[PDB]
Amino acid sequence: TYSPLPDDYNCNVELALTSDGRTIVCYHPSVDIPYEHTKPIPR
Amino acid sequence: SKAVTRHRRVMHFQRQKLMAVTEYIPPKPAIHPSCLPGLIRLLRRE
Amino acid sequence: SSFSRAPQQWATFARIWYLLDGKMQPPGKLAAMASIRLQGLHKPVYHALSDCGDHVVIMNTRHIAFSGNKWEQKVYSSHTGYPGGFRQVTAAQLHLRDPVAIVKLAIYGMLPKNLHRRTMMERLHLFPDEYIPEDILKNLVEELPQPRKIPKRLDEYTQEEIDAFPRLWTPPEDYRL
Amino acid sequence: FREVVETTIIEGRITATPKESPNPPNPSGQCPICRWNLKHKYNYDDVLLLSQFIRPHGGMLPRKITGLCQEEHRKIEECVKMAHRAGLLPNHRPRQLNRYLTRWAPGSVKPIYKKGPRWNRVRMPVGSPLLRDNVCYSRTPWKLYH
Amino acid sequence: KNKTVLKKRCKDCYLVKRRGRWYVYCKTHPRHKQRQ
Amino acid sequence: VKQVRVQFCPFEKNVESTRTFLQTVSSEKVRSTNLNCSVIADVRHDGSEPCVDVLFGDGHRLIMRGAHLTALEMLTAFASHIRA
Amino acid sequence: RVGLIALKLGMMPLWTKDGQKHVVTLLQVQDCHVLKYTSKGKMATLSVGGKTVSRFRKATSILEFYRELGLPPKQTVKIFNITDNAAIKPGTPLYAAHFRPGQYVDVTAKTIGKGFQGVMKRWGFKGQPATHGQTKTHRRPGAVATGDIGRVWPGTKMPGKMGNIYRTEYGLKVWRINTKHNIIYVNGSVPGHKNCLVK
Amino acid sequence: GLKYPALIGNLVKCQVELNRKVLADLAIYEPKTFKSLAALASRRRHEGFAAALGDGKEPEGIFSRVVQYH
RNA sequence: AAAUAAGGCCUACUUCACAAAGCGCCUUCCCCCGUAAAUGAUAUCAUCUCAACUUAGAUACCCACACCCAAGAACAGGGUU
RNA sequence: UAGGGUUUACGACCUCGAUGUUGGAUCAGGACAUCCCGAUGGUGCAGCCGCUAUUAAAGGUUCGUUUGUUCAACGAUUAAAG
Ligand SMILES: [Mg+2]
Ligand SMILES: [Mg+2]
Ligand SMILES: [Mg+2]
Ligand SMILES: [Mg+2]
Ligand SMILES: [Mg+2]
Ligand SMILES: [Mg+2]
Ligand SMILES: [Mg+2]
Ligand SMILES: [Zn+2]
Ligand SMILES: [Zn+2]
Repeated sequence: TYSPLPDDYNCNVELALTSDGRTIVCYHPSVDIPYEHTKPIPR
Repeated sequence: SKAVTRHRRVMHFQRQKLMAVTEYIPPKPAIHPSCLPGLIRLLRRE
Repeated sequence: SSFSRAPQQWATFARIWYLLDGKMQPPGKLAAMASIRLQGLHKPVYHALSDCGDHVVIMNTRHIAFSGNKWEQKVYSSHTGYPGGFRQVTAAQLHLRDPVAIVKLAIYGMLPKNLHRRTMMERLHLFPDEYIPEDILKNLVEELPQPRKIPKRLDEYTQEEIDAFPRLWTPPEDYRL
Repeated sequence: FREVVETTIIEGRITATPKESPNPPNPSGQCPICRWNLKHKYNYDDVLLLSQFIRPHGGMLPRKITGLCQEEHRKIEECVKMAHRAGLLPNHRPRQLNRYLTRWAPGSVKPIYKKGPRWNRVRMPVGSPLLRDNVCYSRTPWKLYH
Repeated sequence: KNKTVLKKRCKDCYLVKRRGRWYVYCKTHPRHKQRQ
Repeated sequence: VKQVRVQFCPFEKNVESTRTFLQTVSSEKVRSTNLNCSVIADVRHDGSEPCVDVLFGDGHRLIMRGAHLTALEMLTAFASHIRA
Repeated sequence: RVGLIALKLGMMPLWTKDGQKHVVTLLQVQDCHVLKYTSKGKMATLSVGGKTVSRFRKATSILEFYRELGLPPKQTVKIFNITDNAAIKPGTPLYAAHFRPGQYVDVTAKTIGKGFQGVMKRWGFKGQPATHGQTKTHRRPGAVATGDIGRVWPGTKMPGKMGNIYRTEYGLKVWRINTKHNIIYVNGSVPGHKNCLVK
Repeated sequence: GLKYPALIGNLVKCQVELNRKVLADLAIYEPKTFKSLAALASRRRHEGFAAALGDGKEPEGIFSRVVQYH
């Protein structure tokens, strides 16, 4: 549930660690623009 | 200039630094005690 | 991502418009933020030769609040060409006669002292009231967080929070105040 | 809080009972601040604590009736002055511009037409000197002079 | 007058802070209106 | 500036407001202003002792009381009313 | 109210009932018509003309503007700062009857330009003496200003083009007016040479 | 949503030595990488604050605990 | 009513003439911070405020070839019915 | 105890392969430790004539006889000849 930064733009945040603790891993899936966060092309 | 002068001679940079670092630091009371806790016999006889 | 060469360049080197508001806030932090946004420092590709910047629009410049007693201390003086024209006007008088000058001079002095200062100033706009032209209004995009937090008077804390706050002492029941 | 009624007959009435909270947090103290643990955790923005020490018309209350300490009394007085100057007490008047964190009056400070050099610049006063022991919540000290 | 050490030679004198400085007014003897 | 009817007696809650009002400017010092005044008091049981019935020469009928009124405020009010 | 644009003919004296000489000027109100009207600048404005200049040595834009309206093209066009109350329609005349005696009316116009004059005639300097012991100093300006200051105070009195500029005169009483020839007799002199348009 | 001194300190307090040139290049051409780095820096800052407040006992920060060498 | 400094003029007066100049004539308008006063507390007296609030407390000129000129060294400007 | 470098010096630090030396003429820029026009407190202030302390420099600051001398004496002015 903890989140160091708000995952509402660019991508999410998921800091991971290996069993040996020697290499850090992450998972930053890109965020998709919702359908209700746009405007109709005026003409 | 001479050693002794009528006015206050400007001390050297290192001298001023040493004088400022060697200043007096009084204690810091964590609580301060400010916020902590004959003839009358003759009068009584009369 | 992809993005062709010319479109990607035009997008990464585009000019964005911002909006700032005063209303019981200091002018120093506002001018600093305006200069930071105009010089392009906020972007990761900041440089003078690149000529990167962003328009800054400030509204409600008449409700600026100074700290301490700067209203009767800060003297915005300016000497003219002819002799004896040494004008020494205070902050209160300058604001009463021109409410769109304090933040202007602040941002003029904050920006670097190069030839780009005039261009960065022209890129900025000011308005002493809520009325803003339609073009600028349509140009505005997003709204960065405000500087000050506003102290909030007693007529906004609601009765709930007031009752939640307990008392601290007991005046005599027969006190004439 | 009792009031003096007048109409010529001049009477009086008693109203508004104190009724303090039941269980204080830090009993066995002197001033209310020491009992509530707020010697260095309060400013001028929290007008809720300031309103409990101001007359109905804006005036101040004595120390013997409140029980605050001399230093605490002066601090509360300065905070009330700053709040009144900032316009945070519109319902406490005697009968254009915006200010806050002030120490002098608007009709007293003269315009600084001449400011000395860096080694003798007449800095402007900000805040108050009786609020230096407040928690900094940071690393840079309170800049009471610009 | 411009007196730094504001004295009170008379009994009716009293110190009061006014106009960014202290003054010494007196009704019975107004010969003490000093200035800082 | 005529006769005044001040009263006090151990009956109700004993408040020294009227006592202080009777023992103050009402002494011999200010009495020199009006020679034919002769302020008198009483000690009758009734209730609400501070019944200072100040009778003005013009016919104003000023009264001050009492159960929740100090002495300084009463004295200041009396002085203000006498000064017109 | 709207003003007039007359022509400074000449000057003549005029004695009052008290037996005293009082110089009076001449102002001929010729045509004087309104060109257009513009609402809110700081206040309403109105344009007024004067003499009738030939419509051959003018700009095409001016010719078109004056053709859209009646009358021929005028010489000058002085804009007056009038209020929103009085608003006369363009194309109306304004004779000398607009003003009446016993009224103070201001006048402004150019002045007899003396060209790039020297120093004395331009500012009234005393110059230098004739002898003891001048050799080439009689009308030149001596010192500029101080010595250490290696500059020159802007606006310092120096040789320049005297006159040939608009200057207004305040406080000029009117004595008599004419209706037939539309002449206005104003007290005191008036800036500008003879046969010169004045606002 | 971070500062340069605290960010650099948190990055140095994780055995992740990275010069400024690579950091700027990533921030310019890799916003997600810099976002993840800032998240890790904020996490390290919070862990250090919690440790200094409670002296650990006995978490020692899941991200802290440098890898010893010999 | 007179002068001071500034803005204009030759119709009366002069140097003088197809002009210009003064000795000759017309005009010149806004408060300035230094004080004295209601109402009350720290300091339930009293008290002008480096506490809250009230008293003596911008108007003006402007922004459509070629001949003569009161416009001008040229340039430029005004008129050429 | 604080401010002055305007008088007399004191030191010779670039300026003796050059900074032309005082008054007096036109022009004056600035500072107030303010002579006068504006406003106050006191006074050995019954009023003017006076004295003192604060602000205000937007303005004014004469005509002449002598000695080469700013300075130096004298006659008459205006509120003042700083
Ligand atoms: Mg001569
Ligand atoms: Mg000769
Ligand atoms: Mg030498
Ligand atoms: Mg030499
Ligand atoms: Mg030599
Ligand atoms: Mg040489
Ligand atoms: Mg002075
Ligand atoms: Zn305490
Ligand atoms: Zn006295």
